[PDB]
Amino acid sequence: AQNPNCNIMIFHPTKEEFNDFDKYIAYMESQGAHRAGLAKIIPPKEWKARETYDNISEILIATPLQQVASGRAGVFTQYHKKKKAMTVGEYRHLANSKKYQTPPHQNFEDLERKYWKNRIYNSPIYGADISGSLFDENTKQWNLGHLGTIQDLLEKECGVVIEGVNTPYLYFGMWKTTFAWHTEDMDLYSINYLHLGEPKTWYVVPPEHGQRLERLARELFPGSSRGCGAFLRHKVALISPTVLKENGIPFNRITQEAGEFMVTFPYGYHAGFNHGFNCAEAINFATPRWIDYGKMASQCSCGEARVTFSMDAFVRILQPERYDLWKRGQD
Ligand SMILES: O=C(O)CNC(=O)C(=O)O
Ligand SMILES: [Mg+2]
Ligand code: NI
Ligand SMILES: [Zn+2]
Repeated sequence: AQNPNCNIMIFHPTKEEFNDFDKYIAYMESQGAHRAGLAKIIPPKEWKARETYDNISEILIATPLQQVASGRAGVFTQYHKKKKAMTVGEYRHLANSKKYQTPPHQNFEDLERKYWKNRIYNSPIYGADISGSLFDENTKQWNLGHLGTIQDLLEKECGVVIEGVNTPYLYFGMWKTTFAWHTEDMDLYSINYLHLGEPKTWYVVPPEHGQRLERLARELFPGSSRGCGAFLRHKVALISPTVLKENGIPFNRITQEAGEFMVTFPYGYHAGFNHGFNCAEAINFATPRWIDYGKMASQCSCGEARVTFSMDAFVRILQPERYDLWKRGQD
């Protein structure tokens, strides 16, 4: 078995190897990359997502989210308070202000220490889930707005034709902005490209150990657990690496820098934070190996997680028994 310790792998495709996305994902899995839950892909040196970022300040963040924490430093929830719209130019200025800017630090490790020590005492503002793309239409390789769609994969593998579309989202982050412990909708893959700015640190649990994280989460968030049998779908819970180590949960960590892709694999729980002002783009995708994960994915039926138009069809076709009760939560 390849990569038995489930380490995060880093790949350096040639420009030749960068032409066929599906084939490269299948290559990575042949080397065991999926066992980690997360992989880094460094694009060939000849490749670019676009010519410059010089004109992005006029993108609108229509609903910036202020991420308010409750709990203790290593075990907390966050709630998202909606703020008034602002442009990317306004947001970047806010991120760079004395109140919100990255503090002085020695290196990534010192900054990670400061994050876990101090996150709960601040409420950074996150521009999340903004439909759009920053890839130039002329970028032909690994353009996240030109991937084959999940609906087309399900059609190719299973023969069923369904409604729905699949488009990318932009994320504008600042120091301490946080993504809570989650897997993707329907335990899909995700791919994330860091277009610009400061790094993003990721934590990940190997898919084969995801249930260990869920069991810990039920112990640490016991009222949330009683309210919903898949409460990590709410994307509100944080657990520090110290806490994970104290409870024996297998995990890994890695820092993504501007110009790098990350791929998350089906049922790979992940969480993380941003080091300072940045802009990432991400989208879900599928392969044939995903299908069985999609059939087994947990669902939130309490009604909090409230998810896309396209997820309907996935649940309807892959999880017909659940369909009924899931859509009671969604309506
Ligand atoms: O970048 C972020 O804030 C969150 N992204 C993801 O969870 C992802 O790409 O799967
Ligand atoms: Mg603009
Ligand atoms: Ni994700
Ligand atoms: Zn729920």
